[PDB]
Amino acid sequence: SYFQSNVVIAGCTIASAVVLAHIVAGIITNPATALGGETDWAPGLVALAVLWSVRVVAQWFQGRLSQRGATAVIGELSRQVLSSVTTSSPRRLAADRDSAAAVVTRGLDGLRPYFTGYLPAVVLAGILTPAALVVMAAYDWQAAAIVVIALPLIPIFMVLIGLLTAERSAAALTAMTTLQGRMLDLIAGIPTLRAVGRAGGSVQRIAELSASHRRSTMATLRISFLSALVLELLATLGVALVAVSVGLRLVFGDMTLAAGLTALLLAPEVFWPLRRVGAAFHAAQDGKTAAEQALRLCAEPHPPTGHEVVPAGAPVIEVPALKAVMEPGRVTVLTGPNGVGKSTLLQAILGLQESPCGPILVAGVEVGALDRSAWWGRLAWMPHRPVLVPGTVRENLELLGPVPGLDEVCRSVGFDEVLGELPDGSETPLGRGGVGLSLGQRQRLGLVRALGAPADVLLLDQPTAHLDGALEDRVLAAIVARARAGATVVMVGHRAPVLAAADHVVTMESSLVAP
Amino acid sequence: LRHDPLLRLTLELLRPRLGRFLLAAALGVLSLGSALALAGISAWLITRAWQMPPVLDLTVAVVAVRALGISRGVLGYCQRLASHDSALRAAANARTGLYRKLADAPPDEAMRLPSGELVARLGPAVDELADVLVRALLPIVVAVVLGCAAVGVIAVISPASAAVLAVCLVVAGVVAPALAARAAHASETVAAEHRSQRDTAGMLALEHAPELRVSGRLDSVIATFERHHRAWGEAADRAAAPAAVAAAMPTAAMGVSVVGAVIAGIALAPTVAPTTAAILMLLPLSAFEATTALPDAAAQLMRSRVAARRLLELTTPTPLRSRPDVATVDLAPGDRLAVVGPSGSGKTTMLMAIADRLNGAGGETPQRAAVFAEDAHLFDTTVRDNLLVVRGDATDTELVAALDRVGLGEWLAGLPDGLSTVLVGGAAAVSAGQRRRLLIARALISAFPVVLLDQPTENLDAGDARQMLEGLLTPGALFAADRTVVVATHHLPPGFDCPIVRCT
Ligand SMILES: Nc1ncnc2c1ncn2[C@@H]1O[C@H](COP(=O)(O)OP(=O)(O)OP(=O)(O)O)[C@@H](O)[C@H]1O
Ligand SMILES: Nc1ncnc2c1ncn2[C@@H]1O[C@H](COP(=O)(O)OP(=O)(O)OP(=O)(O)O)[C@@H](O)[C@H]1O
Ligand SMILES: [Mg+2]
Ligand SMILES: [Mg+2]
Repeated sequence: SYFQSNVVIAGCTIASAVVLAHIVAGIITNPATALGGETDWAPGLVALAVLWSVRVVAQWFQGRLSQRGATAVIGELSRQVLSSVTTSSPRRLAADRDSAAAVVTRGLDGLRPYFTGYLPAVVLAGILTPAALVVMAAYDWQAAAIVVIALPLIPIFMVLIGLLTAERSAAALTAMTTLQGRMLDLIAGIPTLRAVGRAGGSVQRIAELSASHRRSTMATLRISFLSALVLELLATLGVALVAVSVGLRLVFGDMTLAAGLTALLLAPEVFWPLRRVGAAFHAAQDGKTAAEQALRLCAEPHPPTGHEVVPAGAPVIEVPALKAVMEPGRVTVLTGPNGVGKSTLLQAILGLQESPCGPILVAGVEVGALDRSAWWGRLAWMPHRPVLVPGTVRENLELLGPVPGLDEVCRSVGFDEVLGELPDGSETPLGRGGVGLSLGQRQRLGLVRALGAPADVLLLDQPTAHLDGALEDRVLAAIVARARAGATVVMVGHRAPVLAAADHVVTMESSLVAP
Repeated sequence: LRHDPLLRLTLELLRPRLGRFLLAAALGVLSLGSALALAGISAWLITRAWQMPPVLDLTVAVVAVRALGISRGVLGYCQRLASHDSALRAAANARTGLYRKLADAPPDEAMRLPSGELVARLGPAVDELADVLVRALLPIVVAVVLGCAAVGVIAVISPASAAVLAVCLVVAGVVAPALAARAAHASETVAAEHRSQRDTAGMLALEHAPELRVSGRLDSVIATFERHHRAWGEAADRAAAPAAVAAAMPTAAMGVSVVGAVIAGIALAPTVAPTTAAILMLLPLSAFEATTALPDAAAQLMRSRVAARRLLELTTPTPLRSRPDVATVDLAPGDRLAVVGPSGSGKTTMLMAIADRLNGAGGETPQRAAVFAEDAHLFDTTVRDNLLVVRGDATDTELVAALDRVGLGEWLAGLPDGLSTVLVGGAAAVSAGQRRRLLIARALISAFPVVLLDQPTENLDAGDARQMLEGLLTPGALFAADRTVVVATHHLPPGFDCPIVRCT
């Protein structure tokens, strides 16, 4: 652990200092004598080298342990932040993402100096310094009592510096999150800016953000280096004070020579660990504030959900607020103006957020009490824009799990005529968001992912978008066939072919929660 | 080397200045000055103030040591400030140059990499490049200069021994960086390739959380995040260890050389010439301090060579297939077009070809045509700033008029800050139809003589889609008189007007 390795290091340092002081004392008192047996110059060097090697080995072991522990802790914290943020309501997720992303990617990595050079430094300062003081007092108590007078100053200086840098740490963290988020957003919108011709105007704002970040970092650095210089001067003056004292007491012959060398060699050992702690504190501050932000993000209560499970088969979904009942085996079309909680109604039926209009009941039992894990296993949901990550077409078809019957679903939806026209088949690379495929082909890929799956309830948010008349008819025929196969289908189309394709139409109106 | 593409890449993006590099090297050389001068003025009770009482000598020695310490501390503070300022300037320049390179390339090339890869390459890689500037350039130039000067100086006292000393110093300062680099490179490649997979799955979980949650694939993404974090940690430890031992070996070499030098300096060295002691305390100390600094420089060399390789592979990706050629369409200043066809025919391709023909490549600053693609971006900024991405000199009255005439007057009236609402999430803060209307308002606010719209009435209302499309294709409803409007649509009414350029 920290204790054993730090004890070994402190003991080795103290013993090396004492041994060196004694040998220089022996050589001074015996300038040209003692050669040819018990030289006190040959056999002491081997002990000094052995102590140095032991100290190096202990430092290596401590570093390995610290690195492993830091990796484990950072991984656990990142997992906590990801599991907390991503499993919340979509509005809260969109609110606090691009801030959880920063602390997860570039923020929590700053905790490595905290575990690999700050905590060991603190432990070594707590161990070696009293031990060095005790050994110096045993050899020459006057020197130790004289040095203990400069000791309390350095902790007070550390307290002042920490009080004055705590806020700058958080300011730098916020600047970093803002810069990363804005850069990602600007890169995401390069095609739009190039289409409108204003592509070269975003480089300027990127430059302003980068300059701001550089200025903040330079300010902090300046403060840190000034603090390090002040600590170095403090320790050097504290050492020189006792150096003067012992030198004066040695010139007039009041003290023994070996005790003087021992005190002079053990004086810097009192103050070195404090300088190391002061240097490590500034390095660890960024990780400290990133971790504090990470726990702030993670510490948020999520609404609880019950363990109720819907019975086997296609259930019945009722929304009494709109007098809507979606029976199994029939297609129900949700229509209304642009903004009356239709996609929100779908997401409330899923259970991702609260219902815009009254309570939602699935087979009697309320949605809020349903076991979400098991409930989502009986659903197939197709949002407005299906997820299409960079990669191949085959990788995107398997993004949301496997498709049992990919060929038949592709034939029914019409995606087989898309794979055929691609020169590489289902292996063509795709860009971000589906670049490399057209909007109708992206919609058909999403429809293949959604329609072909083991599910009893189908939720589709305008499924026939970007499709011409023939493809619209084919897709609606496939949806109607799936409904005829004993499933609950809830379309959110508001066009004539979609409306005249369902056995029930709900005309959900405004003044529900938001317009 | 000069023809290395990585070298040219880091020379452009990380553009340095010779003045700061020379200043840092001079500051290091001057920091060696106190090391030279600790014993260069008060060797014994001879050199300084001839002969003096012991207490006077003690006081002089203490004050000289403290003054030298103060000077070294101030010099180190200045050198650290200069080096870190240079690193920050280089990092900012590299980030700006990377974004400019991305924005100058065709837009489909910027969409090849995921968000996690973009984060991993625009953060730590740029930091590593700035680190290579500072840490690669300073100790190395210092070691080379110090070693060459020391060998040249010692070639006079004993050239036969000068050859041996040069051989030993070169052997040490070559084998230690060689071991450091050979340990660092292979492990750091794996570490980088694991780091730019940990955050890919971990930003995928953040942007698309609800879909993965409903599909039951979020636990897998988080598991991949954890696994790649573990792999990166092991790779970093494997990088660290042998570099540590290879850097520790110079320290033992330094100790042995110092002890041997002192022992040789207690053998008739004060005789003949006392400055031989100063030379003997100057040469090994500086040379071996530089040798001890070298292994970290070699490790930084390898790390940022990997980083620069990643950056270059980000800047220039392999192109995808080319969109099919389309028939040229003649346009008139005031015409209305209704390009139609099936869902794979190439209406968007024809719109872009028409825009390219009208713009006539570069050299035509007044851009004649602009394509408003259906998947256009909604930024995470205010509504006014979202609308001003097209025309930056539009007053709020014009913005409000456009919003009211595209059907978003009631939406804007209900916004907490009106035109200053932040729209957190971009397209996630609005609804499909509202986003479509916002894009139509963007098109309306524009000042382009030719406006090419791509499926502008998608996700719109039943009672507003047909009227909006007819107004778009009416020569006086939304775009008036001298504006050409080309609309690629899927819902053209059966009974209507204006020419059709249907595809196949
Ligand atoms: N963070 C948010 N995410 C989604 N909708 C939001 C958010 N904040 C406010 N809203 C508002 O929620 C309301 C409901 O939008 P919703 O997407 O549920 O409607 P819709 O019926 O699907 O309409 P559309 O025809 O546009 O798809 C809109 O007024 C929208 O602007
Ligand atoms: N980089 C690319 N981005 C998009 N489509 C591409 C690209 N390269 C080739 N294509 C192909 O070009 C063809 C025409 O696509 P385009 O987007 O022009 O069609 P569209 O008529 O607009 O169809 P839709 O109505 O589905 O949008 C398609 O086969 C498409 O996959
Ligand atoms: Mg919607
Ligand atoms: Mg298109």
